[PDB]
Amino acid sequence: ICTGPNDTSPGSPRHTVPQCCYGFCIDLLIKLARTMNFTYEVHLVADGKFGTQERVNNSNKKEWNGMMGELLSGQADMIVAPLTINNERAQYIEFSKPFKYQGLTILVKKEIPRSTLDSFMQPFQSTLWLLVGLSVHVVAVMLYLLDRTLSSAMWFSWGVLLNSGIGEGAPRSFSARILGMVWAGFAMIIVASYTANLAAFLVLDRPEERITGINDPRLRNPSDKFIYATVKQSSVDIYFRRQVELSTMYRHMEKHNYESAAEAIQAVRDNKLHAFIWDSAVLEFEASQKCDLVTTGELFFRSGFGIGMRKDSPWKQNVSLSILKSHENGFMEDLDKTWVRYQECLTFENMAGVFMLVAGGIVAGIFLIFIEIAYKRHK
Amino acid sequence: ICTGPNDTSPGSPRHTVPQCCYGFCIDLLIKLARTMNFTYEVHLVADGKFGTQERVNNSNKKEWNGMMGELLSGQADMIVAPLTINNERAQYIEFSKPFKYQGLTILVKKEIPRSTLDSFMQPFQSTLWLLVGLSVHVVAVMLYLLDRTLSSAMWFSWGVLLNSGIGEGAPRSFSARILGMVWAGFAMIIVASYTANLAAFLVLDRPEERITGINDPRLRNPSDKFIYATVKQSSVDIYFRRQVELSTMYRHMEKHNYESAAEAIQAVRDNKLHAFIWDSAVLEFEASQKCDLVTTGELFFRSGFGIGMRKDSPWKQNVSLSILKSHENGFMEDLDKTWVRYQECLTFENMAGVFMLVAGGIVAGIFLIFIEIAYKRHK
Amino acid sequence: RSNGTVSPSAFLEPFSASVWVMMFVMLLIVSAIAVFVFEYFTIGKAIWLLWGLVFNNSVPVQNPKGTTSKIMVSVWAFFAVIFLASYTANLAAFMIQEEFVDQVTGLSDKKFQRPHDYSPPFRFGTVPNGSTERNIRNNYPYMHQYMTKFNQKGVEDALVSLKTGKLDAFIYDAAVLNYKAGRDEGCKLVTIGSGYIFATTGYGIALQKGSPWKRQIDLALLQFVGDGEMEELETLWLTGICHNEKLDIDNMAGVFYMLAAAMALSLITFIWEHLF
Amino acid sequence: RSNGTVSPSAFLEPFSASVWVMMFVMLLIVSAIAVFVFEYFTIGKAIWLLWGLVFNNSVPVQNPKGTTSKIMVSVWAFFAVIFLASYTANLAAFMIQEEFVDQVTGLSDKKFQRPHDYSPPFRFGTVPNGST
Amino acid sequence: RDEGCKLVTIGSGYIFATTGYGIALQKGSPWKRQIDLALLQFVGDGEMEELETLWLTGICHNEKLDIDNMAGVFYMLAAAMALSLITFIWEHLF
Repeated sequence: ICTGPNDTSPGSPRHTVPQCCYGFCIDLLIKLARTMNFTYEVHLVADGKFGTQERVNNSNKKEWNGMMGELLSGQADMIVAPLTINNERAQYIEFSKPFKYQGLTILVKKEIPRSTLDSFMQPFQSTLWLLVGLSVHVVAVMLYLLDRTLSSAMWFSWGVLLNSGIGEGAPRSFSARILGMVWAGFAMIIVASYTANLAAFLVLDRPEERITGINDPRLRNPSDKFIYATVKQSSVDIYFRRQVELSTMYRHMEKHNYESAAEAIQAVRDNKLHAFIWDSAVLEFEASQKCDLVTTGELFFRSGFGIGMRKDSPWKQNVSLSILKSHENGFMEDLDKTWVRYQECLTFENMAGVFMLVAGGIVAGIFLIFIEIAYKRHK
Repeated sequence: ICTGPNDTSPGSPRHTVPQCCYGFCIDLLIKLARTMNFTYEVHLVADGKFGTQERVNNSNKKEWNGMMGELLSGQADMIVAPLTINNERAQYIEFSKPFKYQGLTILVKKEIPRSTLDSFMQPFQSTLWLLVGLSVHVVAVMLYLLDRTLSSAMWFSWGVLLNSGIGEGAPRSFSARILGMVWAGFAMIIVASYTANLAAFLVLDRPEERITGINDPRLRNPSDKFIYATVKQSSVDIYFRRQVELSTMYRHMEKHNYESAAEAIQAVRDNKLHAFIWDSAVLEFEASQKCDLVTTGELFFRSGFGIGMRKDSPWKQNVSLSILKSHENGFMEDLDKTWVRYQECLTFENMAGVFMLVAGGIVAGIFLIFIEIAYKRHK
Repeated sequence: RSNGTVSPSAFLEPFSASVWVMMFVMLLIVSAIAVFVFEYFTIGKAIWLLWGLVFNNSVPVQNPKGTTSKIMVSVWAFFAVIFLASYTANLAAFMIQEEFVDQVTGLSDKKFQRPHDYSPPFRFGTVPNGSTERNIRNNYPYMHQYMTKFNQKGVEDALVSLKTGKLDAFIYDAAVLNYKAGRDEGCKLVTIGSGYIFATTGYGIALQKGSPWKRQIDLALLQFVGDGEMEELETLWLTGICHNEKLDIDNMAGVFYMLAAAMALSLITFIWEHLF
Repeated sequence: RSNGTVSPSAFLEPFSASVWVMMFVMLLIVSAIAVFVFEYFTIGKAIWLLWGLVFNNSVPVQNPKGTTSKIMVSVWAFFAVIFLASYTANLAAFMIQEEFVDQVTGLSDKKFQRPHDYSPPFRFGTVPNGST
Repeated sequence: RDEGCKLVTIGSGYIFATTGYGIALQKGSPWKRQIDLALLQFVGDGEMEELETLWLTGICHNEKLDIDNMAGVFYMLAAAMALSLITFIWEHLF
């Protein structure tokens, strides 16, 4: 039974309404309490920030804000949460042996796959579609130019390029037959070239240029195309301020950070932001569960997690030994299996954008037959 | 009139027979001599080496050799030749402003053949063709057995599977017609698979990738399959030995270093070598004239050539000024155009490889026709 | 893998699903429309003609004849041409792609839990007096007792034996094995688990019991990790040579089995027709 | 140069330089051989059948007679199909290439060497007070 | 580092007269030898390459149905039609 504030907005009637909480950390805490001997009074943090150094307002000193400030106060005890190991954090308080390993894993919304042969003219030039529509007729006219059955000959010429093989059109002139054979060979070469071009376009169908890593020049160079998000300015801002070369590329993320962990995710999936830098586990699980976004990039700043302590408490050695024993016992892998190891996760447009044309042609065939019958009856 | 030796092979009776020398560097020397009103007595070097320093026999006292040693030991006075600027050299020899700009570069024989065009259906499997033919024969036999015109149906099926369009097949049952349609679909799928394999092999043109510079790990890690070395006495060895990151390559090349550029190129000609690191200009020219090798890879350690002379010499500032003036007003570009950069360099095998086979049919069918002539006589 | 592994994936095509039924019913409707237009015996000939036009134009049929018939034949031929071009492009794209699957992807697998009564007995590559062998002994005893049979001297000898095929499986430290696989000869050896680790625990610098260096060493190591030097150092010292850089006879087995099944169905249909 | 891409294509590359002549002459040789074989409008029928087998089977005729003629026609059709498949593969592989045009190198051109005249008003933009 | 990699230098760096940059100095100052030696050492020990890759490395620098074929095939078809018409005219004349 969690005992934490429910008014998540800054400034409200802060209510200590009891809540329900569970998960990986809770299971680990129960295991630790069974291995050791104590009792717990789990209560949620008041602010929500992980904890970072900051200067006191209307003053010149500095103090620990966020969740760490509670640890440096009466509450303290045995803080267990997705904490991270850093020099500034380890200077004041002392950690334990890590119980996980994670990186940063740049997160970007997955591009919509639309290259599925929905439109025939999309890969090639659309005007080319027209550039061959009438020319064939001219070739047929050229055949008729050797004349000195017109409908039958026209239909035969129109079908030969589509391998109909009616055989109903045969002008007497031998030069006409030679020209027809030449046109058939030209059409065969043209259709072969068109198929090769389509195959090449399919093979080279990779318009995505997602930025990989922090040293990518596209990501290194600041711009206004999209906007980064360092998430609540906690445990990552320390890294960015530590690296002065990154501090050059800090301002863009500095003036555009959010104030939580999931609200920025909602904004990202709402097509408002396309970037993220968080712990590997959170982003990877979110991408696996929500089968809409994927994590692209290479892990960097590989610093493991770790349960927290205060100053130098007697609980440190036994807790660290128990964590190591759990790691070597296979318990941790089994627990990871049951909590975060599984959450849900001929082109269709090729057969969809062409069957409609076939249906329309089948529908219009009866109308064309009726029109031809009416035209014959008129004369 | 050069005055060099002709006993490059050790043990030969050196006699200093006068010889001839008419290079681009000689043209620059002539211009310099004309401008400054002096005279010259050019003579070649005794041993032949760019002056990479070494230690004397069993004595820890460094001494020079080759061109640099000859200049330093009060023997020569000017070293006008390709003498790429370094740091160990420049400690005590006053170089001049460079008259060229070049950097080290790899050299490797280019693979002349890339395709054959006469291959049968071997790349996928010949046994695949055998089993496909067996399956076609079996399905034909079953189709003719379930008819209860076997030869006519067999000829029609062969024409259909070879796109001949004989049209002599007259199935008696609709089940045979459905089986033939299914077999035609299977043949179309097989043709699609064969074309897919052909395209996969075609897109994979030139599987042998090109080694790029020295950063490529496939070259940094040594192996007994690859062998390369530049020359046992030059500035490349000084460059490598000075910086310590790939000493393994240092030992590997020291075990097989050569003596002169011509010998290394000749060794590359008969594939005794596989790679060659040397100055950009020489390799570029060698690729330009006899374009059988290639000049792949990037370029590193950029440092131009120069004209060297002792620390105290009354020609220094004037020589540098003259070189810079010629370089600016464009006399050097004319020399570059004249001397270094002046020269530039599906088939029938896809048809003849089968065309003669067609001739074999002309040498095989006719006799069979005579057998057919007997077949009518026998029956 | 002992040799090159490639999955033809004959049954992985998008057919044999609602799409195949969709195209089948569309073709049936088109055939019915063609028969009706021509009629404005021929039904079977028209069906054969459309089946050929989908497959290959080498099937002569004279069921349809007309101007509207010619128009619909041209439309059907264009649709078939587009479909076959798209299918060829898709097959080429799939051939460009690759599908490699893991071997076991688990330490506590069925094979490495009781390998006596499953195929020829497997191998448990390791070396005694280490840290992985102690964990194997402590967790479950039977696997360790079987592993006592197979044991080399070091690591390079074990890798040579694996390449020669003397042994089957190797279990050892993750970092060393990753380095060996990254810089192998010809990149012919790859771990069963693609980035899979079982008992993740980092290395360490063992101080003495209560030495007055632990705080300074820990702070300095954390500072080194944070400031980024570790990334460049790992790139310099721990990087693979290739690592990141990356009509078959067997492929036709499934389609040939499907053809045989269709042949049996056709024979049964012919027998039933002869009976009636 | 962003105003006009001018991407090179296969048309710019030479076509039918000398290989096409060889293709035509061996096609004619094979056609003559087939005609002679069938001998022991027939010539026109054989020519039409050969041209169709080369291009597409939409040109049927009763040119080949006998088992040997049918076998020869089937072999020629298979050879033409293989040639077409190879041509399609080569055309697909060609698309991965796109060259560029440099032409003028340095100032050695009449556009730069000749200040006046020409026809379009050119420009020689260069900021003053420098080495250039 | 252009916007969209639009503008391009004509030729593959056809430098008219390569000279090179360089630090300046006073006439015969005692700093010449040490500065030259240090600069040569820096050039040799692969540091200038890192500086160049870090500072002035661009983006496009890494990067690098045709109507012409349709026009050519149309020209060929027109030539074939003209040849056929010429043959028909010659047949009619004879």
